[PDB]
Amino acid sequence: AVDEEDFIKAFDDVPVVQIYSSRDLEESINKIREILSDDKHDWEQRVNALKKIRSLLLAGAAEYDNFFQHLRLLDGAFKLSAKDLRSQVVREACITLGHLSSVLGNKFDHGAEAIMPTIFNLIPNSAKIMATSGVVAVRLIIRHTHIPRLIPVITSNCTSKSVAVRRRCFEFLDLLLQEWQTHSLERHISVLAETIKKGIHDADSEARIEARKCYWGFHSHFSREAEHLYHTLESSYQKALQS
Repeated sequence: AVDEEDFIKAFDDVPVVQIYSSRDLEESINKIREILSDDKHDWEQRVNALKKIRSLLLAGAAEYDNFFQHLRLLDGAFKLSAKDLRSQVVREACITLGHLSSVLGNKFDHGAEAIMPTIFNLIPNSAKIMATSGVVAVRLIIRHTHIPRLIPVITSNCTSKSVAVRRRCFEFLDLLLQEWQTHSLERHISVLAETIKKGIHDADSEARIEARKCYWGFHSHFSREAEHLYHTLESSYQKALQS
């Protein structure tokens, strides 16, 4: 979260560029694609191509009619970058993904769905910079890209063998319930309830605390369904919620 601020500060820490025409934009992005699409290509060049994506955003690339078509062709490049061996590349990719979500909002639906499992793969890394990059990128996407089909991606990770992943999954879920409006959730009530029920019984104390935060977030959206949930619990879990 000082981790989150850091990313956000990095959004515009990139060269100022001008977009002369839609044809130029198309060419600029295709070039970025070919740079990112070979992991033999130099790392600093790849880092710079990821930043140029951000420059293009700050120069209004989202206003160009075919921008989303060009962006979609970068999916391969994002997975490859986010899987890189060098944290310089990975982190820069996560900052750019966060910036894409921040700028495009719900229009980052496809890109967000395409990349999110790859960034979840970063969460359990014992290397701090790797795990933190993935965590912050997921938080930024949740914050700005309110796409229902992202819900199962997040919730599906909540039974991870990795307790770090479980803890993060419930933090993510708590953020999502706090940030997304009810209508964005209404197609996933059962899934939300089941995940929260499981978390409330987590063997891990930190996860349980986060899960209890999710319970109350869910309750505010869906009283009836949350109360039902509450009454299926043994009484000691009930008390932990009430308290």
